[PDB]
Amino acid sequence: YENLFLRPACPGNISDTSTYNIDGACVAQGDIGFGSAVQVVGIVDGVKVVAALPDGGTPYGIAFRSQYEHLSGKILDGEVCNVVSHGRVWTLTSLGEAPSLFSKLQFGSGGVVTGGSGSAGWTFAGGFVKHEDGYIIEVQVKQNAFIAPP
Amino acid sequence: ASYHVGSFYNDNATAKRIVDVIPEEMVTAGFKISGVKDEKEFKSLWDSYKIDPSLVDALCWARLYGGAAIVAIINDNRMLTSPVKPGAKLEGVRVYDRFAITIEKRVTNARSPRYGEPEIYKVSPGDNIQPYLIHHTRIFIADGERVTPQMRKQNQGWGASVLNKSLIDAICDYDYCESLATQILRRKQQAVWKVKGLAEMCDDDDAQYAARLRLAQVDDNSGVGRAIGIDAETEEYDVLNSDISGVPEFLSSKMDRIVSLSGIHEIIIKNKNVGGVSASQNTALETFYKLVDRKREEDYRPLLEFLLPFIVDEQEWSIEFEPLSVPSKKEESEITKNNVESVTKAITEQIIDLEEARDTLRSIAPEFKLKDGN
Amino acid sequence: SPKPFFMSDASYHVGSFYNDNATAKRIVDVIPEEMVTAGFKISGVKDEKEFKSLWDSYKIDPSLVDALCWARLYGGAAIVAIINDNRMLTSPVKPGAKLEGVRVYDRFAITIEKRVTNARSPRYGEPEIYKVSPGDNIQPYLIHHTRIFIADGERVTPQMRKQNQGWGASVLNKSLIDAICDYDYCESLATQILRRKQQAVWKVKGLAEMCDDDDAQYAARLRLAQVDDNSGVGRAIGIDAETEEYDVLNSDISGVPEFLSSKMDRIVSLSGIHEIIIKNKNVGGVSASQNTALETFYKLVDRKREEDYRPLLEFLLPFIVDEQEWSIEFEPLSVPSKKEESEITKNNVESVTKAITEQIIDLEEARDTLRSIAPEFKLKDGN
Amino acid sequence: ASYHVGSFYNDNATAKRIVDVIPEEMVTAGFKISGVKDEKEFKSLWDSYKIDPSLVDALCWARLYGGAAIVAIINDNRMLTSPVKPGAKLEGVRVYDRFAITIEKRVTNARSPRYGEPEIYKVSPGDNIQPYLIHHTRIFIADGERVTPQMRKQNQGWGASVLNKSLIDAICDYDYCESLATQILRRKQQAVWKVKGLAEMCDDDDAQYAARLRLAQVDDNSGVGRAIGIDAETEEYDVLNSDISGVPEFLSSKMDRIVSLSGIHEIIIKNKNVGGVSASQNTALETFYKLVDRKREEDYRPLLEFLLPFIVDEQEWSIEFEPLSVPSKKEESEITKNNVESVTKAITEQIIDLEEARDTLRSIAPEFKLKDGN
Amino acid sequence: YEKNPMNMSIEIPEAFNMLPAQPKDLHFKVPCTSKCTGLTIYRPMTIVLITGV
Amino acid sequence: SALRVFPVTTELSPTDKTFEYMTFDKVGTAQIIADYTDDLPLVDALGTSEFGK
Repeated sequence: YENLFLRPACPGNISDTSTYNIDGACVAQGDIGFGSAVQVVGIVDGVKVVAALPDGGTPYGIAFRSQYEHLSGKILDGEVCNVVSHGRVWTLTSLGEAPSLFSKLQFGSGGVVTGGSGSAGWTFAGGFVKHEDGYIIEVQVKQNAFIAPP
Repeated sequence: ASYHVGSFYNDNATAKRIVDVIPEEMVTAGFKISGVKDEKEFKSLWDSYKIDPSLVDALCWARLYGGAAIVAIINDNRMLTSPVKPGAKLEGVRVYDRFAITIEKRVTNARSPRYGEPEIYKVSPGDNIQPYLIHHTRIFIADGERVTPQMRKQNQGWGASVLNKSLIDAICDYDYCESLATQILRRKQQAVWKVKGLAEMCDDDDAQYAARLRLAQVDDNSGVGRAIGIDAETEEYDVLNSDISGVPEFLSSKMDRIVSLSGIHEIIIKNKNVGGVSASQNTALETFYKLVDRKREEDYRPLLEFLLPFIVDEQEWSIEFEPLSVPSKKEESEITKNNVESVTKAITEQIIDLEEARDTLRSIAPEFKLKDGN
Repeated sequence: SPKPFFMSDASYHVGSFYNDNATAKRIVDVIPEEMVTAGFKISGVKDEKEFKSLWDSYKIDPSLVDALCWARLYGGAAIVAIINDNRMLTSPVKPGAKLEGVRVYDRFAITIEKRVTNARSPRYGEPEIYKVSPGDNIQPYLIHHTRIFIADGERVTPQMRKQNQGWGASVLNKSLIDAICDYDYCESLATQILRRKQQAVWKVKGLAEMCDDDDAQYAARLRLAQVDDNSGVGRAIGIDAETEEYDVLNSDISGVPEFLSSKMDRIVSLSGIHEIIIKNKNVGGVSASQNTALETFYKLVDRKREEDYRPLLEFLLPFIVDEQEWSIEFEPLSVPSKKEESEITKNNVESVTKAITEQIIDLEEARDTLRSIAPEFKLKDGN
Repeated sequence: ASYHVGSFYNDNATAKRIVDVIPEEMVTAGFKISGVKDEKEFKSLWDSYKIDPSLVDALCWARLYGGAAIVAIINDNRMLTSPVKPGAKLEGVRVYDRFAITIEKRVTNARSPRYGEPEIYKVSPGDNIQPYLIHHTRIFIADGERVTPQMRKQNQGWGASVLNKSLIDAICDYDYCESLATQILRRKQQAVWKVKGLAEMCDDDDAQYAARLRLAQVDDNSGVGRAIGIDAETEEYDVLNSDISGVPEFLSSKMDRIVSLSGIHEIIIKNKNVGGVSASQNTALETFYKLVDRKREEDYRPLLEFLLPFIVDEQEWSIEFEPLSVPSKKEESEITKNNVESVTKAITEQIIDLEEARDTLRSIAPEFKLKDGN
Repeated sequence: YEKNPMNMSIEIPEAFNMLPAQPKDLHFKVPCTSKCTGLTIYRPMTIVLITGV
Repeated sequence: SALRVFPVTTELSPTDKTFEYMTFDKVGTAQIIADYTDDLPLVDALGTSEFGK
């Protein structure tokens, strides 16, 4: 009774076949890069409008890699977008060394992981590899973990 | 590994071939019956029942799992566990695998010669229907190949699987050898690049990453029509190589061992003609023919004795097997010429009259249709 | 050398080598059913339709097959025939033609009950009562010699025969056994040599400083394996000149198929069954030599058949046929062809009546002549 | 270093074949009897006595031990020591080995040609039965091969085993060669691993156990797709290899020696078709037939003259050995056609009449059944 | 108790047999042998033993 | 009277030297549900063995 692993470790893709959720009814304002956190700025007709994470926002999900929706290499303004709201996913990071297992991550500007000492939110899942003179980490996203401030 | 032979059978197509080429061709070869009033209605009823695919599957399970059973449900106004009164009638037949049959009641009376033989069979198909009971006369049980009685009795009087561990491991290591050969081809040539102080750089940093990217890029653009530049005092670039030879012969020898252990020969197991000879593969066909015929009389015939009396009202009959030789119109054209001249070149002087000469000529199944008559 | 007082050699080893290995299965099994299914013909009987009717009514040839199988394997087998007799099963059989079944027991299930060595009777030295201990919880029952038949294997020295209570030996003698055994060893060594074709050596001064089973050594091993899997003909690897060296060593492989073919040829020689039957490979380079190979094989199987198949027939026939004097003929064990069968029927039908028309050879015997050799030409019984 | 031949016989397989192949085929070849009124009752009586297994093993032990005896018991009202009166009665025959027979009484009468030949045979079967004495006419003695008389009278006028010293050690050397070839294959490659200070490590302690376990572990995971690490400063890992060639040829030469000493050729002793020719093994077979018939005429017929007059009441008769050639239906039909056309193509004009033409046609063994009559 | 082979059993793998006589100077020796296992109870609680009767 | 009071079986080869039999067990339960449900109680099995000589 076990969960299978997934083969290619590139940024922006899913790392396991555990319970995951993909919110595919969204549109982008500005440009978004695969493997970055996004935030919900508004809702029109059951569609969520997302943008790259600013300072002071609450992350909602992580952009997901697809080879039909995004032929350019990144997500462009006015495009339908895939966002992962629950599951394990490879994220871009600016950190230098792996944090403690099952710690709480903190997101800098642009939707990159820079902290490992948060109070509550998403947690580190134990994966830490290297990409392009930069690193990739593995994050565990949960649905109601970050709550929008009143 | 893979102790449950069913997974092996449904995984590797080779074992599939070894297990299913013989019985299915055996049954599709056909047979003929004598002592009946006629045969057209025999064939009409036969393909009306059209149970030969079920027969094929029953034989295949018997050969693979070592055992199988078929139950023939007969149109009679009695409850099924009771024995069967004499008659010639049938409405359906259906096949159970080795796992679905158990012994329920046993007779040991010395008067009957059936002591020590099961009388009642407990059949448990499943499918949320209650397992039930069958009288011996209604069911027939088919086994595989013979095995020592000590093993037979611990296998509750059932045969053995044709895929023994020797054939299993012979199949297993051949694919391993093929993968190893692919690795041999992959590792034919290697390039080595040595740089003074290359170990100095820290791990997973931009310098090492750029060095690796540069190495990959220069690797991509090398070839016969392209050259590389290096630094004489610091770095060098060398190549090492090894040869490949004999690998096809190793694969051929392994496949030949497969053939020897299987017992069925090459132009049926590897499906490749030798090509060096014109008229020896035909003799290979007759060797296969004698093998399949010899295995035929031991298992296909008991099915015929079990089922045939239940369809024919006729009392005494004969079952004779059609000669398994791939025919050729031209060849049977001169065969028919030879038969027609032999049958009446000299009977014009004996008492051999029309009603027996016609029977003789149409007993050997010709292409000549003859209406019944004088 | 010390050995158990209850000597038993062909008890477990022979059964294991039979039911586990496949070449043993073939070498012990190819012969018996071929002998029994070659067919036979009877002479001195009124007709043959009822003969075949009674034969395929009794349906005892699979029992004959595995009876001969255990005879060849364990060196001995027995078959008991049950007769429609209103007497205790100890008693002999009175003259008649009746039977209700034939069933087989292995070497292990039969022993001697009492022995008669009377001078006047030629049956001295012959065990007159056989005590059989069947399986499936059936009490033993002693049998008069007339009912059962005992089938032996191959000839042995009388010194061994008396020590083995009048029973033959297994065909799987130790020479053939270990000849079979070392074949797998040679195959495994061949595969090992194939694996060991090429090796790579990586030398790093100071590698001894590495701690055992710590993060540093694990990281080194991960890196080595990782760079190993991504290497190939289209890829290059970089090393340091001062500290490490990367060399490759290789060895040649050849002659292995010939060596294995020689081992298989030795197996064939000790077996006595030739190549296109034991290995089932046509030589391929010749058109019509397999025919003479197979006729030599039928020479072998026929000369073996005359030794063991006949006694079963002479033991079973007097109980099935009421006719007083008959003879056994063995059909020529050679597969014939629609083509040549048609040709031979033509030949014999014109030979039988090309020149008899001028003599006293009449229809009432010409018909027997023509339907004696089993034709495809039927004939209703008559003048 | 001399071993008893019985153990070698019942142990080794090639010895089994060499000693057994000839007698059984020789006896199963068959014969025909001339001068007999009819042959149907002859065959009926012959297979009624059904003595051929005893004949087979009698000839076998004569071939092996250099001496065998058969005791033939007869319907007569006298003690066994008495001679045999004229008549044709038989009731049983049994077979005894070399070790159970001796000579008892001496005859030197110059009047009879029987001087120097034993008159009474002293049998000691053992098995808790008193040894007894038999007259000459009731016993036949089967001997092996010819030997020089200075050894003949030393061996009590008895033959020698067909397994002589040259045959025995030629057989023995073959197994040694096979084992040596297996060793040659095993020692193809050797890996050497040298480490400075390795001798400092002491015997049979934990450090040595750990080191050798590590060596075994690293050796188990080596191969083409895997590499090993070495410390350059202290240790070195090399591989030494050797080639193999000519071993099958050398083994074939040893088999040549075996066949040359045995005297029976390759397609009978190795039982392997040559494959390169289609129509030379037929003359190989006929050479075998010639040699086996040459040996048969020497020793199988004496059984015929020993036993046949004891069962046939006819005054005169003769033995003919059937032509030992495999008979192929097609050519048999062709030969029968030729015989039937020759026997009456040109007898229509002379005194060769039907009463003897029928004898001629049914003497040469036909398939043509014909009732006796005019 | 309840009599049924599924609750209690006694196995006799080998029946009584006599080995061939081994001869000596003027006498013989004839050995005999067999095999057994005893009583085996697969299903207890079908047997009640009343003691001290 | 042992061989006539207790049953005798012959399901054992003369070369066998130890034997073994097996025993099974199960657990489970059920509840009362509605049309749209996503949870249901489960079942399982068990096994045991004994030996001889």
